[PDB]
This record gives sequence, C-alpha cells and structure tokens, in this order.
Amino acid sequence: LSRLDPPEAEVQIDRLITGRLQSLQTYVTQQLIRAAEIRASANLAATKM
Amino acid sequence: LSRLDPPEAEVQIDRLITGRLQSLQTYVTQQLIRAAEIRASANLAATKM
Amino acid sequence: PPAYTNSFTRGVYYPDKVFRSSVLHSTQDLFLPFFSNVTWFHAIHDNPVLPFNDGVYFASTEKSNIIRGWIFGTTLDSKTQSLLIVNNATNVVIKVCEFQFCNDPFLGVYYHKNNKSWMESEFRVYSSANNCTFEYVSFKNLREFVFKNIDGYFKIYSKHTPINLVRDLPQGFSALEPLVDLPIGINITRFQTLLALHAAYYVGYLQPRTFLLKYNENGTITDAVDCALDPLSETKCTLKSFTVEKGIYQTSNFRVQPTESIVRFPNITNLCPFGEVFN
Amino acid sequence: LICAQKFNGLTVLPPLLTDEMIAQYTSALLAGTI
Amino acid sequence: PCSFGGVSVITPGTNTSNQVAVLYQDVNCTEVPVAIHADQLTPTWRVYSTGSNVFQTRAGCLIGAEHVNNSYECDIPIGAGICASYQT
Amino acid sequence: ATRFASVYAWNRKRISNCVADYSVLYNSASFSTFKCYGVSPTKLNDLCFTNVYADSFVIRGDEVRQIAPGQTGKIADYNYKLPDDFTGCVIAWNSNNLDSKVGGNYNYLYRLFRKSNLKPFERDISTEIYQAGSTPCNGVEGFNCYFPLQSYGFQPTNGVGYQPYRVVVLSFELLHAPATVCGPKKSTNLVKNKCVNFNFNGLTGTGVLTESNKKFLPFQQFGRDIADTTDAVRDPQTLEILDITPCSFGGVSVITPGTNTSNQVAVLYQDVNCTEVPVAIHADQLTPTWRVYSTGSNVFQTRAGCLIGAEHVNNSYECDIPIGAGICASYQT
Amino acid sequence: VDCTMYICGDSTECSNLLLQYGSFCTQLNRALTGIAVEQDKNTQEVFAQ
Amino acid sequence: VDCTMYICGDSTECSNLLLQYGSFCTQLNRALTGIAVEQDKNTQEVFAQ
Amino acid sequence: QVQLVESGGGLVQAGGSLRLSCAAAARFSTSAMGWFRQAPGKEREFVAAISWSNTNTHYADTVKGRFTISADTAKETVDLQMNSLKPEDTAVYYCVQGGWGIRQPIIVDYWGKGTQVTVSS
Ligand SMILES: *[C@@H]1O[C@H](CO)[C@@H](O[C@@H]2O[C@H](CO)[C@@H](O)[C@H](O)[C@H]2NC(C)=O)[C@H](O)[C@H]1NC(C)=O
Ligand SMILES: *[C@@H]1O[C@H](CO)[C@@H](O[C@@H]2O[C@H](CO)[C@@H](O)[C@H](O)[C@H]2NC(C)=O)[C@H](O)[C@H]1NC(C)=O
Ligand SMILES: *[C@@H]1O[C@H](CO)[C@@H](O)[C@H](O)[C@H]1NC(C)=O
Ligand SMILES: *[C@@H]1O[C@H](CO)[C@@H](O)[C@H](O)[C@H]1NC(C)=O
Ligand SMILES: *[C@@H]1O[C@H](CO)[C@@H](O)[C@H](O)[C@H]1NC(C)=O
Ligand SMILES: *[C@@H]1O[C@H](CO)[C@@H](O)[C@H](O)[C@H]1NC(C)=O
Ligand SMILES: *[C@@H]1O[C@H](CO)[C@@H](O)[C@H](O)[C@H]1NC(C)=O
Ligand SMILES: *[C@@H]1O[C@H](CO)[C@@H](O)[C@H](O)[C@H]1NC(C)=O
Ligand SMILES: *[C@@H]1O[C@H](CO)[C@@H](O)[C@H](O)[C@H]1NC(C)=O
Ligand SMILES: *[C@@H]1O[C@H](CO)[C@@H](O)[C@H](O)[C@H]1NC(C)=O
Ligand SMILES: *[C@@H]1O[C@H](CO)[C@@H](O)[C@H](O)[C@H]1NC(C)=O
Repeated sequence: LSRLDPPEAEVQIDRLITGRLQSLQTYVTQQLIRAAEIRASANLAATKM
Repeated sequence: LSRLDPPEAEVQIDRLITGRLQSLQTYVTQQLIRAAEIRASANLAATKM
Repeated sequence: PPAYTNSFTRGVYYPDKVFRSSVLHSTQDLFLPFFSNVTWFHAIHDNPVLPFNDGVYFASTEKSNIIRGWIFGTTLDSKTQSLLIVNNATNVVIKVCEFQFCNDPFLGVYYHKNNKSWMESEFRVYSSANNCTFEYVSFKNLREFVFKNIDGYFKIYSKHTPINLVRDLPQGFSALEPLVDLPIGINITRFQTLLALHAAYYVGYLQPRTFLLKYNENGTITDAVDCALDPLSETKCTLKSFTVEKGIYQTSNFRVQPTESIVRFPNITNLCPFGEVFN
Repeated sequence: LICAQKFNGLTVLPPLLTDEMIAQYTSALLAGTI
Repeated sequence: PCSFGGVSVITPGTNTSNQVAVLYQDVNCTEVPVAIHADQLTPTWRVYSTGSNVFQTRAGCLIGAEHVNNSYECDIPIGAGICASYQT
Repeated sequence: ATRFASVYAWNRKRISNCVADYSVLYNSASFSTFKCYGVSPTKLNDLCFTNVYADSFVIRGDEVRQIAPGQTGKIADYNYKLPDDFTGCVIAWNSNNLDSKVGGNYNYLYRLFRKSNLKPFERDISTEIYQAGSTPCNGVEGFNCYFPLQSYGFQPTNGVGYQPYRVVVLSFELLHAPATVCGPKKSTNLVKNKCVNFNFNGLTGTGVLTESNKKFLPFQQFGRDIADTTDAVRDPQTLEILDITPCSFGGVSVITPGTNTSNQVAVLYQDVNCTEVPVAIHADQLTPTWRVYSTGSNVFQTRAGCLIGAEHVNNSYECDIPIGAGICASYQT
Repeated sequence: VDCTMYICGDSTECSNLLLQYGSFCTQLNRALTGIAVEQDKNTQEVFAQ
Repeated sequence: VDCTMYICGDSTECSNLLLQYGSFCTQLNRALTGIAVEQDKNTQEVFAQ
Repeated sequence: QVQLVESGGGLVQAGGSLRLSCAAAARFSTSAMGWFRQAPGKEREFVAAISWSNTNTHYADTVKGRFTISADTAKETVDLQMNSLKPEDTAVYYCVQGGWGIRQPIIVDYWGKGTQVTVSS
C-alpha cells in the first residue's frame, strides 16, 4: 500500500487475496475430509464401546 | 514463451499456472473423496471377511 | 424436374493427417449431414450452375469417364482468375488462367474416329493466355470428391471405389482420403462440371456438424456417427461409444430466447406547460 | 486406458501385494475354513 | 424462468433395438416443439419433438413412449414413480 | 536461354512450387554480383516466401546505383522507376564472352522522350506510329520528326564495369496467406534410444525415438493416442515411423532402518531401468556418497524400479520395509 | 502426479513462477501419497487377516 | 445446476470465454448426476428390501 | 521518403569521444547498416559499415581501430562510438540501411536525413 499507488495496489492486494483465499479453501476442504474420517472413527469407537 | 516478450509471457504463464493448479486441486479433491468412499467399502469388506 | 435422392452415410473424410488406432474421435468440422438430399440427373427424350457455398461434395457413377474436369469461380467475367481442373490420360491439369467462353460450352466426343475429330492441335477454344498465375507439370466404379476452401487453402479429398452392382447405390461406408491441399487463396462461390450429350452425378453441400469417427488398427475410418442426426446419435456422441446400454442418458439442455425485445414506459406523460408559452 | 497412463508426470505406483499373494491369502483362508 | 430444462434419451440396449424416446425436464408437452427445435434432421428430430405417444409426467414431457395402465417392475427409471421398458 | 529479350522488354517469369538452392551457388560464387537489399543470403533462413518474379535482362553495372528509389536526379526519372518498398535480390554476372565480339553490337534500343511516367502494371501495345501534333512533317524528316527509339552502342574501349552484365532481379512476394515455401534447413542425423528434443516438420517435442511396427497411411504424417498426445511421427527424410516416450521422469526413495541401528541407506528409482540411473542428472554431485549409490555392484531390477544398496536373497521373510510388487527391504542379516 | 511437471513442462521460468506461489505441490504430493498408503492399508486389512 | 447457465446468463461472450477454460462444467454436472443417482440408490436399498 | 531519426552529432571538443545514433522503423538485424561522412572539398567516402550479424566491421584503413559500431534490435537502432576525435570529423554524417555485398563494401538502399558534426579544439 505505501510503495505502490492505489490503482496498482488494487490488483496487487486482489492477487494476494485470491491466493490466500485459495489456500484457506484448500485447508478447509482438507479439514472437512479429516473431520469426516474422524467422525467415522468415532462412530466405530462408540459402537465398540 | 518464445513467441512473446517477457512482459506478456509472465501474465500468460501466470494464467496457465492458475488454471492448471485449479484443475489439479479439483482432481485431488475428487480423488480424496473417492479414496474415503473406497476406505469405507474396504472397512465393510474387512468386517465381512 | 430435379429428383432428390438420399445421401445415406457418405461424404466422410479424414479431418487431418493425424493417425489414430482403435479410438473414437469427436471432431467439429464441415461434413455432409447423414441421410441428406442430392440431385439425381437423368437424360431421356435446364442445365443450371450449382452454387459452391462453403464446401461441395461431388459423386459420379460412370463407366466411360464422361466427366473429366471441374471449374470453380465467383464471377467468370475475365476479371478474376478462374480455377480449372482436368483429369485425362492419367494426367491432372490445374489452371488459374482467364479465357473467353463460348455461348454454350460443352465437351465433345466421337466414337470410332481415326483422327479423333482433330482438335488435338488447333484447340480453337480461346485466344491466348494473359493472366496465368499457376502451373502443374507432370455403373462399374464410383468416384467421390470433397472440395472445401477454408482459410485461403483449397482442400480436395477423393475416393474411387469399384462396385459390382447396377440396381441401386451401395449402402456402405468409405472414407475419402485426401488428395491435395493447395494454397490457392481464392474464395469460391460457384462451380460447374463437364458433360457430353448430343449424365448421372450427384452434388451435395457440407455443414459445420460434429462427427464421431471410428478408427481401427490400420488407422482407416470404418464407421461414423452424426451427433445431430437423431437423439440416438447424440447419445452415442455423449457416451463416445457406438454401443449404448439400457438406461437413461442426459444429452443437452434446451433454452427459449426472447423474440427481439420489449420496452415499457409511461404513455402520454406530464406535458410541459407550453400552452401558456406558445398560445 | 490402462497401459497409456505414462505421458506427462502421471505414474502408477505398483501394487504392494501382487495378485499372486492375494490369491495365496484367499486360498489359505479357504483351506482354513474348510 | 422461460422454459429451461434438460433433454434425456431413454433407450434399451442397442442390440435389442434402435428405437429411443426423449424426455424434457419439467416442461409441459406444448412448448417442446418451439424449444429451438424444428431446425434439425426432419425425419428423426422433428418427429421426436412432437407427434403422438406424448405423455406428461411429474418429471416433465416424455415423447416416444405409450402410457400403460398396467404396472410392471421398473426397468429404466424415468422418475416420479414412472419407469420405461421396451417389452410389451 | 539461347535468346534474351531487349533491355526495355526485360523478360518476366514466375517461379513457384520450388525453393532457390542458393547453397550450391554460395561456395561457387560464379556470378559477380549478389546484391540483396534488406536481407543477406545467410539470414534468409529466418524468413519464408511463397513465389518469385524473375526479371531477366542485360544492363550496364554502373547504372545499378543510379536506378534506386529516392534518387535525387533528373536522369533517374526517365530511365526506370521501382517501388520504395522493394525486397528483391539482383543477381548480375558479366557475359562479355558471348554478348560481345569484334565490331560491337547495335541491338540496344532505348527511349529518350516519353509521353509521361510509366504507370505500374500498365501495358501499351499498338502498331500505330505516334507523330507530334505541334509541328508534324508528314512528307520529310524535319523538325519534331524522329524515330521513337534511339540506338545505344558499347565499344571495346569501355571498361569491365561498363561492359554489359546479364542481370536477373528475383522479387519474392508475400501474401496474406500463410507462407508455404521456405528455404532448406540443415537436418541433423537420426538418433534413437536416447532422450532428444525432436523438431519434425515444425512439430516440437521431447522424448526417445525408437523403431515402430505401427502401419501408417500414405497421407498420414503424425500420430496420437487416447489422450490426444503425440505418440508416433513419420520422418519426412525417409519412410518410417518413430515412437515417442517420456524421457525418464520418476522418483527417488530412500530406504533405511532407524538411525539408531545404522546409517546405511539404499536408493530406489521408480520404474526406470538401472542403465539410465547414472545418466539421470548425476555425476555432478558428491563423489564419496551419492555416486556410490548411482552405480555399484549390488543393483536389483524390481517391478517398482531400480534398487541400489540392497542384495537380493533367496530366503523370504516377513515384510519389514515395504518397497512394492511383493518386494520388501530389511536390515537384519 | 508430479506437480511441477504437470503445471510446468521442463520450463525454468514456469518452475520459478510456480515456486513463488507456495507449497501447493508439496501438499498435493503428500495427499496423493497418503491416498496410496490408504489403499495399501485397505488391501492389507482386507486380505492379511 | 446448469454450469453454463449459472456462470453465463444467456450471454454468447461469456459462454465463448468459458469454453476456453475446459471441461469444468461437464465434471460438475457429472458429479451432481452421480450424487442424485447415489441418493436414489440409498433410498432404494434402505426401503426396497 | 523514409523517416529516420538521428541523435548526437552537434559540436564536440577535440580529443574526446563522440556518440551517434540512427533509428529507423525497419528492422536493423535483417539489414546491414553504414555510416558515411561528407565534408567540403571531398566527395562521398566510406567511413563505417556493419553487416546483419554485427560481426563484419568495415572501416577506412586511415581511421580504422577507433570507431565502434553496435546494433540494438530491441531498440531497432544503430549506435556509433568515436574515440580520439580529430578535426577531420567535422562533416555531415548519413546513416544508410541496406544489405551486404561482396562486390561493393556496402550496398545502400535507404538514406538518412543526416547529422552535422563539428569539432572544436
Ligand atoms: C493479371 O494478373 C495480375 C497479377 O497476377 C493481376 O494483378 C494482381 O493480381 C492478383 C492476383 O493474385 C491480385 O491479388 C491483385 O489485386 C492484382 N493487382 C491489381 C493492382 O489489380 C491483374 O489484375 C490480372 N489482370 C486481369 C485482367 O485479370
Ligand atoms: C492392420 O494391422 C494389423 C496389425 O497392426 C496387420 O496385421 C499384420 O499383418 C502382417 C502381414 O502383412 C503381419 O506380419 C503382422 O504380424 C500383423 N500384425 C500383428 C500384430 O501380428 C494387418 O495386416 C493390417 N491390415 C488389415 C488388418 O487389413
Ligand atoms: C429430400 O427430398 C425428399 C423428396 O421427396 C424429401 O422427402 C426429404 O424429406 C428430403 N430430405 C430432407 C432431409 O428434408
Ligand atoms: C486425318 O488428318 C490428316 C492430317 O492432314 C489427314 O491427312 C487425313 O486425311 C485425316 N483423316 C481423315 C480425315 O479421315
Ligand atoms: C474474396 O476475397 C477477396 C480478396 O480479399 C475480397 O476482396 C472479397 O471481398 C472476398 N469475397 C467476399 C464475398 O467477401
Ligand atoms: C398509451 O399507449 C398504450 C400502448 O402501450 C395504450 O394502451 C394506452 O391506451 C395509451 N394511452 C392512452 C391514454 O390511450
Ligand atoms: C392554444 O393553447 C393550447 C394550450 O392550452 C395549445 O395546445 C394550442 O395549440 C394553442 N392554439 C394555437 C392556435 O396555437
Ligand atoms: C447384445 O446383442 C446380442 C446379440 O444379439 C444379444 O444376444 C444380447 O442379448 C444383447 N445384449 C443385451 C443386454 O440385450
Ligand atoms: C387407463 O389409462 C387411460 C389413459 O390412457 C385413462 O384414460 C383411463 O381412465 C385408465 N383406466 C381407468 C380404469 O381409469
Ligand atoms: C533407538 O536408539 C536406542 C539407543 O539409544 C535403541 O535402544 C533403540 O532400539 C533405537 N530404536 C530402534 C527402533 O531401534
Ligand atoms: C537363489 O538361489 C540360487 C541357487 O543358489 C542362486 O544362484 C541365486 O543367486 C539366488 N538368488 C539371488 C537373487 O541371488
């Protein structure tokens, strides 16, 4: 923001936001898959108990 | 890369990389879901065995 | 009148020189629609020129090579080069020159002539060459041809097949292997053939259809499917398989668009107080 | 679509248990059960 | 929304027969002929887009199949409790 | 050609369906002038032309500089004119041996006064004799009554430069259509069974070329697979088919027990024959350690790939470290 | 799937540009390896009983 | 969900631009159809016993 | 008529260094370049010539070894650097574009507007 003008900064922070959002989405998808696996394991453990 | 100057080659390569990375991420997510389904099926098969 | 006959599943040509084996390839290119209409010609007891359009499919079934050349052009007014093709004595001649044409041009032939009716040297057809820009120095059989001028390239594909049949046309499949791809660079809109009389050739036109071509081990097309022919063909194209198992398959979607437009605004409206001004 | 899976970075890691080993395991299970 | 839906092809194995039927999703059997039709191969598409053997099920409009009062085991699941079969 | 046209009637011909083989005449350099404008014989490789117009005639070399666009002078405005955008090469050679003899030649006719400038692509053929309408004679060879053409003669006293030169101007045309004729390009020998960057008729790829039993068709040139990727190529030089394969790409795995037990390790290269292991970007790394595993006495070819640092043993034990394809590595014994 | 090869084909510039994006390739490779190990474990559990 | 319609609303230019992206729409439609078929199979197996 | 841009020249001190630049809308890599000088009392005389590849350098033997000519394809220009300036450099310099010829030292096809160079001691 300080080094670049508002126009160039718009695109720069837009690219940064896109990258960070993609990373966060990938992390959330991985967390959801792991949570589903953990739910299956917990159901198995509950049945065993 | 050869037929275009670096100023345009950079943006074109960025676009291609973004597209290919999105495709690979979608493929990996689909593979993870299919692997979870296959793990459930294999657990059922092991229980049957 | 000009009778129309079913084209069956003919007019298939290799889209490119690429070689494929035992794979079904979906290609979007100009092709002759399956079961189209072609003009049958008869002469018992009205000789227009068929427009070239984008691509032209020609078919001939003769046993005495009556048809031997083609002419392609747009105006034939001696202002633009006219393409001419001749096939005689196993020799192919290609010309782009400009020459005058008689009132009723037509090829002439004679039977059992020692001198062959002369004409071998005089050739009193035109005056001379002025605008030559190209040169080329070297019911028993059915000949199929496909000519298309795309992006400044004139592509001619052909296929000659000997058939032992006189009743009707054969209900078989035969791809048209390419013959030539010349860089003519001219745009054609009309074409004509040559005939001797005092006469059975079919003509068709291509459309930008999407086809599914089947390849074999030897890399030669055996069967083809036109996706737009019928719902079964579209299902085959979607599944990319000539065999469709029992079930329900989704092909595409249908949409209805507005005719032109519609705009609504208040009518009459609050007129400005121009009465006290003008009157 | 089996043997063509090697063109552009794709690789098919070999199965750890060969079909012979799985067949042997199944035969052992059958013999034990019988 | 104007008409938008989807087109499905119901057909048995190609070994049995080449006859097919069309199913347009959630549309009455009156707008099918005008849904950008009548511009395809006349002998096949223009006859499958209209004519007799027209049925209106909850799934949509089914063309090329004959409604039967009798009920049998489901063969091809059209939906909404309706199934298509080739045998008679 | 036995007969040559007049200087004012330079013979024009069209050349197409072929490429000028300047290589043969390059080393020989038989002709004394190869004046190319805006291009050089060596640099013509990076350029393609479709057709050529050859204007052959005989002129005087001293005038070559005079007859150029933009020249400031009255003389150059009445001899000949050319377009400013000219991309033609003038090949000129002396021909005094055959075009000159004892007594000279009087076969050269030129024009001094013309009606106006010569319009490009304009032809005027007529047998009528043009007579000036200002002071016509009509019965005598008087004022304003002279032959339209004037004879020009060259004598032996003229120097070599002034002697006649046979000159052919080859102008290459460029059209909106894509180029179809290009000068020959040097082709490297054919190599097989090794990674190479192959450029076949403009198709560029990387892989190993090997003999193939596939049967192509006369019109067919390239090959493809289910995934529309290049798989076979028909070499234009000779009639045969060459396959294409991914070079070596794989992966490297390190098999080792716990560091507490021992520091000995083994390397596993995925799905690659051991012959290509050392050549796989090695020999530029630590000699004492890495190159030991690059090639050694103990090498095993497993379905997984190539294993270095382990000895295959008859005895079969329970799997300890899973390698694959039924093969496992253990440090014991 | 080799992430570097798929996104970029023996291109140093493309390789560097992909490197600038982050550790997406490592995550994808780890996920694929985990899926393969999961299939291995499924087979072992089903048959090695 | 019609991928072409949702991304592009009766727009020729948007459809032309999407056609360059690839087979994302076909993959999404196939996934949705598979989900629907899985729901139907679940109902059939749970009830039609 | 071809629009060519000339930069440099002017008045320079004797014994120093001089920079000249000639730019044309046409490519310089594919066309050889040349620099010629004309002064009162003398006709056109060869000064410098560079071929397409920038490897063949030709200069008059009396002044050879002091002029360096370079061609920038990215800028599509030709630059000339002169060292050990002498009064003889006071002239008008033309930059010419054309091709290489075995017969003549350089083939001239397109001329330049020209730049006046003067040397003051
Ligand atoms: C005679 O031929 C010449 C050249 O072949 C014609 O002039 C050009 O012809 C080409 C054909 O490839 C056209 O593309 C150009 O546009 C023509 N140039 C001009 C200025 O017209 C010429 O027109 C021909 N003459 C006749 C009577 O056909
Ligand atoms: C189509 O291809 C097959 C195989 O690609 C050809 O069969 C080959 O025939 C030759 C005899 O000329 C044998 O030497 C080869 O061994 C055969 N191939 C194999 C794999 O054994 C066949 O001739 C080709 N043409 C057809 C089938 O019409
Ligand atoms: C071709 O003409 C015949 C004339 O009887 C007609 O029946 C047929 O429908 C036409 N073909 C098409 C595709 O319309
Ligand atoms: C064929 O032409 C030759 C050439 O003059 C002539 O002599 C001969 O009589 C002709 N034969 C005929 C007319 O039967
Ligand atoms: C055919 O090509 C010529 C060449 O440019 C062009 O002038 C002409 O308009 C084209 N024909 C049509 C119908 O546009
Ligand atoms: C104004 O035009 C509309 C047509 O859109 C018409 O229905 C309406 O009657 C008009 N207004 C009056 C006052 O008639
Ligand atoms: C009189 O005034 C009215 C406005 O109330 C106007 O519409 C009309 O045109 C006027 N008459 C004349 C003759 O101008
Ligand atoms: C496939 O065709 C064969 C040959 O007629 C037939 O016996 C078989 O029943 C067909 N398959 C099905 C599913 O009907
Ligand atoms: C049988 O189906 C028809 C529809 O084709 C219907 O009209 C009729 O009422 C049905 N039969 C009975 C007994 O309802
Ligand atoms: C790790 O090292 C200790 C010695 O400090 C050893 O006792 C132990 O066995 C080692 N771990 C394994 C798995 O061998
Ligand atoms: C297996 O035993 C034979 C017989 O002693 C021996 O020759 C062979 O080398 C053994 N296997 C290996 C991998 O060494």
